[PDB]
Amino acid sequence: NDPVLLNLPMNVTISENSPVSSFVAHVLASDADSGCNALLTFNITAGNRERAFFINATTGIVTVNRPLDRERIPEYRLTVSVKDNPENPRIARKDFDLLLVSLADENDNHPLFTEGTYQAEVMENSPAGTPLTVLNGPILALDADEDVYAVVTYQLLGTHSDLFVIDNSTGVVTVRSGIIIDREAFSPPFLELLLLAEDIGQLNGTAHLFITILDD
Ligand SMILES: [Ca+2]
Ligand SMILES: [Ca+2]
Ligand SMILES: [Ca+2]
Ligand SMILES: [Cl-]
Repeated sequence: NDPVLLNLPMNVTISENSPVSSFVAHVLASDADSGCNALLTFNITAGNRERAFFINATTGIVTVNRPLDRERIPEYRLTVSVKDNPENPRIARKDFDLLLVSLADENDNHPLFTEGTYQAEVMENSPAGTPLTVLNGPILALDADEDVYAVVTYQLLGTHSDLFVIDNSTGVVTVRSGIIIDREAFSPPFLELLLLAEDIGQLNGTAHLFITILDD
């Protein structure tokens, strides 16, 4: 008959930060079917995108071969082959099956605001809950990580930040209650604030928020 892959098909999760030559899997085989017990050669025949993986041809150990990135290629479908090496290379008896490599998400990305500087305006005397008018799209930071490491919370900083509240989940900025804004109070009538976006690993990004206080 044939040699046999014993532990394939197999699913394994490794860190997207697994360094080059770190262990991924040990592929096991037997040639007890045909009863020959001939010497076995392993190889990866398909799915090996940019040769990100390396299989030791005598031991069947699969190692990381290039830097990995869940954000670039999150999953590999590797076809592993085992063959005997008889005098004629067409007597060659073979078996083929799948080693599926999932990359577990590492927190290697930080929240990036959609703008370096947001341009905003608030009318003086505006009541509590009045949102900023933000003229370059909504306040938004995006974190490229998968799910848990991509949840963003927002804070607002600088002198006269206390006139406003930020929803620490949506990034929406509103006038704080008990505060009414007098344009004549401010020299100049123009605030330079800092927006801060943080993931649960405390990796953050920042953006300027420039606010014109308008007349009425
Ligand atoms: Ca990555
Ligand atoms: Ca990641
Ligand atoms: Ca992150
Ligand atoms: Cl391929």
